[PDB]
Amino acid sequence: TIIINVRERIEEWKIRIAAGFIREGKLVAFPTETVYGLGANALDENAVKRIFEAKGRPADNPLIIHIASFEQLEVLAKEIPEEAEMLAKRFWPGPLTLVLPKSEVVPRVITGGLDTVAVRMPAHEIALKLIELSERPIAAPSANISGKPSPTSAHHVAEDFYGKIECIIDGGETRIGVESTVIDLTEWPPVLLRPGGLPLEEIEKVIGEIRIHPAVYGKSVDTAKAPGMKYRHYAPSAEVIVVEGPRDKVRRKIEELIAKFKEEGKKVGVIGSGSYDADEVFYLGDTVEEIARNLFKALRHMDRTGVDVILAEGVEEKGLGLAVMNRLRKASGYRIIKVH
Ligand SMILES: C[C@@H](O)[C@H](N)C(=O)O
Repeated sequence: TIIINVRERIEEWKIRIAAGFIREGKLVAFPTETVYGLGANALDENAVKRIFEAKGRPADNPLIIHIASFEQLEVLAKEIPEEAEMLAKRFWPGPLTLVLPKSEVVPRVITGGLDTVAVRMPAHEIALKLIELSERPIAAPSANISGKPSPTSAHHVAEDFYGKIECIIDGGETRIGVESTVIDLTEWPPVLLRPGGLPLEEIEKVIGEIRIHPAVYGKSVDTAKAPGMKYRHYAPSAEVIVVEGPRDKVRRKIEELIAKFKEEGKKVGVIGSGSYDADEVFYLGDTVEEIARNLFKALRHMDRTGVDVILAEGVEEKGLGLAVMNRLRKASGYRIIKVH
């Protein structure tokens, strides 16, 4: 593995090293505005397949293709809806992923064997410069072991993958903290498949109101058009209990369980903004924007220690809040103590 520190400023030749790797059919981890992605050349079955391997990822769970130019979209998808052009021209480059019907050049191995392809234009200097220089599209899911928390720093990528992959570009920590929003434009009205860095409300202002796939709220799915729907994800080794309801009643409830779970002789931490006494306590932030930014730091911080159980305070499902609650809820496999 080669780690390229590009935190301070970007230096062309550094990124060129990695571009070579991408071309050589090797794996390269890169920063994005959302999470680090584990990238391969998208036009190379072999390269791509290396990704599912490294991750332990079912060939079933599709990948997202990252582009840097609007013209490469027409290359990867056919019969592009009008809405897609409107969302792309308003929100790309940005934390938005569009599901479209697949052009023929895109390998079935990327899409998990569907005529539907997921595409994004990452809003990050490096992610874009990498794509340009490597003169190829990059298929790139979250750069973690399948099932575990998402990476939001090179440290996180490295503790999962140092040794086992050729390259990690270190860009510092990712600005937003959670994955891109996936919108399905292969149906009318469109469907939100994964809540993300781009709030629903913003998208609904542009194109019409959209529907929400029940996957978002924990319906198991036989077949997945996008990542983060089928299989477990975002989950530490530990157990996670998410508690939601009004401020005090949630805090109160958290306190009962700390003590309850301490009596059973279990080590316990909490994620939230409420100030309890336990082995571990990670403060997520005052604002949702801040919470989204720290969510995986926290989940990984807890996992590295030896807490056997984690208690997460819920948050409002508006804005980035829809994503955090989605992630937490899917981390615990839907253990949600609802308080009234
Ligand atoms: C790697 C990053 O782009 C991730 N796949 C996302 O959609 O947010």
